[PDB]
Amino acid sequence: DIVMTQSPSSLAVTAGEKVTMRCKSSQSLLWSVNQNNYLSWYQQKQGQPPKLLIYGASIRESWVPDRFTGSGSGTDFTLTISNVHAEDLAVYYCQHNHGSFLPYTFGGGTKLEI
Amino acid sequence: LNIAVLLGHSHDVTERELRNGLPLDVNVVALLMNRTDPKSLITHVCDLMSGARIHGLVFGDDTDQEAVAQMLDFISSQTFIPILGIHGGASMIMADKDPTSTFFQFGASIQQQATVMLKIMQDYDWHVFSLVTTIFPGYRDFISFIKTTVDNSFVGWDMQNVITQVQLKKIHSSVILLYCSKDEAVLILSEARSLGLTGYDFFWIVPSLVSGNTELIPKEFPSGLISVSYDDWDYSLEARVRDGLGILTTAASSMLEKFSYIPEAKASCYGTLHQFMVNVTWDGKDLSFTEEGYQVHPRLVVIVLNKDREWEKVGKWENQTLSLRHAVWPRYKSF
Amino acid sequence: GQMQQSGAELVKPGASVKLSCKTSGFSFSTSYINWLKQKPGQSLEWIAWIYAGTDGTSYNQKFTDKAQLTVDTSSSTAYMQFSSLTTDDSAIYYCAREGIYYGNYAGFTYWGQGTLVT
Amino acid sequence: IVLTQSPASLAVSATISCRASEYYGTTLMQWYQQKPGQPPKLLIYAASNVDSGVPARFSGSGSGTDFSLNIHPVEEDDIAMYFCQQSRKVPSTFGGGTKLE
Amino acid sequence: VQLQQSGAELASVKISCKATGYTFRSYWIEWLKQRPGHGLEWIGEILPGSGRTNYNEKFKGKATITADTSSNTAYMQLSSDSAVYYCTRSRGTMITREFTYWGQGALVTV
Amino acid sequence: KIVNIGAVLSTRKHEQMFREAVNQANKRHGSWKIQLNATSVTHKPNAIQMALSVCEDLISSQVYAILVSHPPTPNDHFTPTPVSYTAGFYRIPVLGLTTRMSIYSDKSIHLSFLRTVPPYSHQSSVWFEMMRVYNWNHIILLVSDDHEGRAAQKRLETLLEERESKAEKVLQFDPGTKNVTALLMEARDLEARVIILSASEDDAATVYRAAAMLNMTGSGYVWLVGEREISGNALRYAPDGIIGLQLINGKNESAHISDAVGVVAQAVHELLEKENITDPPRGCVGNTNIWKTGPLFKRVLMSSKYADGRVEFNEDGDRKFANYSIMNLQNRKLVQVGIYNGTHVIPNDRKIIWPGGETEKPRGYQM
Ligand SMILES: *[C@@H]1O[C@H](CO)[C@@H](O[C@@H]2O[C@H](CO)[C@@H](O)[C@H](O)[C@H]2NC(C)=O)[C@H](O)[C@H]1NC(C)=O
Ligand SMILES: *[C@@H]1O[C@H](CO)[C@@H](O)[C@H](O)[C@H]1NC(C)=O
Ligand SMILES: *[C@@H]1O[C@H](CO)[C@@H](O)[C@H](O)[C@H]1NC(C)=O
Ligand SMILES: *[C@@H]1O[C@H](CO)[C@@H](O)[C@H](O)[C@H]1NC(C)=O
Ligand SMILES: *[C@@H]1O[C@H](CO)[C@@H](O)[C@H](O)[C@H]1NC(C)=O
Ligand SMILES: *[C@@H]1O[C@H](CO)[C@@H](O)[C@H](O)[C@H]1NC(C)=O
Ligand SMILES: *[C@@H]1O[C@H](CO)[C@@H](O)[C@H](O)[C@H]1NC(C)=O
Ligand SMILES: *[C@@H]1O[C@H](CO)[C@@H](O)[C@H](O)[C@H]1NC(C)=O
Ligand SMILES: *[C@@H]1O[C@H](CO)[C@@H](O)[C@H](O)[C@H]1NC(C)=O
Ligand SMILES: *[C@@H]1O[C@H](CO)[C@@H](O)[C@H](O)[C@H]1NC(C)=O
Repeated sequence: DIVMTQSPSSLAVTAGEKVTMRCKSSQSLLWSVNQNNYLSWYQQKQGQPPKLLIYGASIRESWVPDRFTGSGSGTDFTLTISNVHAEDLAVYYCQHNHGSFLPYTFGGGTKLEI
Repeated sequence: LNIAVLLGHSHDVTERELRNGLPLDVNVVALLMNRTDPKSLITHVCDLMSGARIHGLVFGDDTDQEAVAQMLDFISSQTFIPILGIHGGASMIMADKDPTSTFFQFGASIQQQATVMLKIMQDYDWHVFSLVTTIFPGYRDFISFIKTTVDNSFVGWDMQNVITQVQLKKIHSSVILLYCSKDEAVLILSEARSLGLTGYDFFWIVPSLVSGNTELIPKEFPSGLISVSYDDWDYSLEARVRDGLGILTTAASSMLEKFSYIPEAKASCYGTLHQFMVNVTWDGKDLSFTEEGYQVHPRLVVIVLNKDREWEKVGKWENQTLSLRHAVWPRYKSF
Repeated sequence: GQMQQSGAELVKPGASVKLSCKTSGFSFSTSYINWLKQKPGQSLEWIAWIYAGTDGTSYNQKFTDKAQLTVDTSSSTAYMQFSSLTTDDSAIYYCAREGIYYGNYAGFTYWGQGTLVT
Repeated sequence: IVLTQSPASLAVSATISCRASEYYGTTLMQWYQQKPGQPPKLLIYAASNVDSGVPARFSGSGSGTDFSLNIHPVEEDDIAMYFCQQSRKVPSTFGGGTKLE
Repeated sequence: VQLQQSGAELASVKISCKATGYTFRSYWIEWLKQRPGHGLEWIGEILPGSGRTNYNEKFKGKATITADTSSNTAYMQLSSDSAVYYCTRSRGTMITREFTYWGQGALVTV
Repeated sequence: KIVNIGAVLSTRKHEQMFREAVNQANKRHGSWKIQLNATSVTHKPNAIQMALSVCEDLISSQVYAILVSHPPTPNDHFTPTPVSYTAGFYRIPVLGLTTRMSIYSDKSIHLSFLRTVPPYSHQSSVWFEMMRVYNWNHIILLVSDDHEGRAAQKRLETLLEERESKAEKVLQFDPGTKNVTALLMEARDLEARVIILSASEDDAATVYRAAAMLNMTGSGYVWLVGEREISGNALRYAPDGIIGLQLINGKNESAHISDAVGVVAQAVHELLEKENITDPPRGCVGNTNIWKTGPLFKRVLMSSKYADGRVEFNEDGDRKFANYSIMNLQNRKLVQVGIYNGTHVIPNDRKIIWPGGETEKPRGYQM
């Protein structure tokens, strides 16, 4: 079981200014057999639709805007946003997809506000 | 034990004749049945089962149906009691039983039928033959056994071919092995009979499948046919009913000494001896069975269709070698 | 594609409930049926998954003998039963199916909603 | 199968009846003699065959669902209760009892 | 062939039935209730050789019958009824299914 | 002026859909005075009853065909065996719907049984086709030594006879075995490097665990398994890199019932056109005869040909021209890598991963 926490846990900052989110895992999740890491961000604000925001820490989803960006490798990961908008106010999670860790795990969560 | 001598048949077999520190000894239950429907079979079976837990079950059949054996096997599996087929379709041989089933049959099996056939062809040195078969079930296994037995003898067989105008044209052998059904036998044979493969030296050989019910020879069966079928002439029911108790009285006694416990049924239709009969012999007569339940010394016979248009025995199989009554083949003209 | 779940239901202590998760809009027979949890004030908890084609089942260590699973291809309706339910079991339940992207499992993509319990 | 016999009490100085509510030519009925404070003793089996080691004064007959028992000559021995038992179906059942005096 | 049983009783109880006249692994053993005021009843049978057991629907779930192949004893347990009890054995010729050998009798009361 | 079509089913929804399909089938098939009246019953344990009640009801109704769907779920041992004898006594055609046991093809006992799904011997045929693809000549086959195992072995041997090749070894183990260590050691010691297994889920899990303990499933090996071997906890014990196969719409049952009803209706309509037609007997009791045109209608049914894909039967009385999916285990997650065409094995864009690493083809010899 890989239990990871995201620091910090909350922030009340002015909208339109870049923020940094990081989720640090125990073991390295890299897998050189397929040369792909098991990273995925999620979001849920209204209607409880937990949807995979960014997966693989390097490729965005089709409908995710350009400003969103994910990064990280091994155990350290970085979630960087160019500009903060009120539409992004939600609770996030980090979850792995490696088949080694039975069962899966979910991120600590960050109830951001302004 | 509590042996139920069941008789499902229309033939006149009386029950008074059947009447005429041991745990079970011998007990006889006599029932004569005419109908052979699933409902009648199941009702009679359950009525017998509820009646004081009868042990032995011996059945005889007068019809010539194939599902009687299937129903008997199903009942034997669901009640856990051995069943012996003695006459008719009950004594007919089925292909593949089930491991849980305890149905033990009579009569020779199809492979054992080929061996006695090839023992006759060698005895008359017809060392050249051909194989003709159809899509009727049982041809695939008959083909495989035919080739194997040829390669392992001192005769040196000279098998020609195995078999639609081209198929009949390339036939040039003297002895022909045939495998088809009666409704198709009169059809394939009639086609060849008009073509010129019947007469003085052209010998057809068919198993008990092609020539079944006696006294039902169609208008077109060339007199001089050779086939093998179970002996029902001199081995009457008395030699076929006392044999049912001979196996069970020995198996039960042999089971009791090895295991101080006698098997029994469920005594209810609603909700051992499986491998103890391989080695058994009563009064010299080897009544032992095989791994598939078939007999070991089947009483096969060889028949010929003389001019008077009737089947008559020509040779007898005993021990492991046939004893033909002619040893030099006479001449039969057909049509 | 969309999924439908059962309505709200409250159970007395010691009772058992069998929920369902309707499926439509994708290839059902070659998928996994995962089950989740969300108790307010606490993180989620993966429970089990079921392979549709061959009824391949897996259990979590905590819930090894606390539940059971079943499926039915004809109606495309999932089945799940809870055993020895109590007050501590009061939490929302979800049915989700993982998806394959670029020829590799990318996480959870099909989601349900609702199905409260107490 | 439910059995019923009369009379419940008999006064003699005799016969018994037991009516039922056969197995391929065989009748299934047995009569038991039970002195007070003693286990039952089988007396007649198959409704027609007596048991070895018993006095010949006892004889019985019956068929179908109506069977009867009679005794002659009368002696001190037949002073207990009696019943009839069926075995055509499981479980078996017995009679209602019949004294004598 | 002779039979012996336990003593009187006075919850749950157990009654023994020991065989000392034959091969105990061959014949069934049946239990009978003979509560005064009527003829008798029938409970169940047990075969020591294989252990197959059948019970009566009326007494189902209340009487448990067990046997020990070593000491040749029969145990019948009633759980959670004051009647005289008998354990018996058939002659063995079968079909008739009659009762010939009788025990002594154990008187239970509540 | 109506033809009775018996049926056996469990779900009320199943029977409602069956009745709806039968009713809808009488829309565009002429304006004559002939129709069809359905008759369906429920299941029953204690197969003596399951046979007697079905016989009585369907014979008294005098139905033309007796359909059989999947057996009851709680009793996996339940099978259409007690039905195929009762409906085979009178040569009344039976149409199995879901059962895939290969014992049914032996038509010396099960006289009048058909279906519309290919049994497991076609998986052996697909295995032979696969072995004809990647240039492999030696394969080790492990079978359950049961009837299905013998059937699969015979089919594979017949397939290999045409190719003139040979099987290096054919392992044989009893079902529900405990100690297969000797057999696994014998297989490992040989130079053949292709292993094929076919047994129950429990046996598959046991042999997977034994192979994992013996450390035989590393790099350079070849694995091929069927359908039942990757079901249940056998999947949980399965080793990486394995290759398995499964049907398409195995138990969807909707198109199954629709197609079976359509085929029965078309066969009946084509049969009633010609003369020499009889009716099922009142074989409840006392009817020792058989159906006059039993084999005739059986041949008529077996000679069916359809475009609505194609539904054509062979001499085996089964269904052919079926599709398949090719699955390769990866991260303990089954992934579809290609689809098996009617006869071709054209793959997809997915890249396969063999036991160990990389996609390089492992050989079959120990040179
Ligand atoms: C097979 O596929 C699925 C279930 O495996 C079902 O698809 C339905 O098809 C019917 C028409 O037959 C549609 O009306 C339904 O809307 C479909 N439902 C879904 C969820 O796809 C159905 O059981 C089968 N479909 C067929 C017969 O093609
Ligand atoms: C035999 O025929 C008689 C007279 O019809 C009748 O009992 C019944 O039809 C048949 N009985 C059996 C046992 O088949
Ligand atoms: C078969 O049984 C007889 C019975 O005594 C015995 O003598 C003989 O050795 C047995 N043979 C085999 C092969 O079991
Ligand atoms: C005939 O069979 C018996 C046993 O069945 C055997 O002892 C005898 O040797 C056989 N006859 C010949 C000539 O081998
Ligand atoms: C039609 O089938 C139904 C089955 O529900 C049956 O009750 C009815 O008797 C049948 N009628 C005819 C004329 O076959
Ligand atoms: C299987 O048999 C061999 C033979 O001795 C033994 O060494 C091995 O321990 C057995 N397997 C198990 C699991 O005990
Ligand atoms: C286990 O696998 C390793 C592979 O490196 C092998 O060297 C070793 O011999 C295996 N052990 C056994 C007991 O087979
Ligand atoms: C019906 O049978 C007769 C007699 O064999 C035959 O002449 C006729 O052609 C048959 N009819 C059909 C439609 O086959
Ligand atoms: C499935 O089979 C049908 C015919 O049975 C065929 O038309 C169709 O192309 C197949 N689909 C595949 C191979 O994906
Ligand atoms: C798929 O199979 C069909 C017939 O089975 C054939 O006509 C077709 O060409 C095959 N597909 C390819 C791509 O060859």
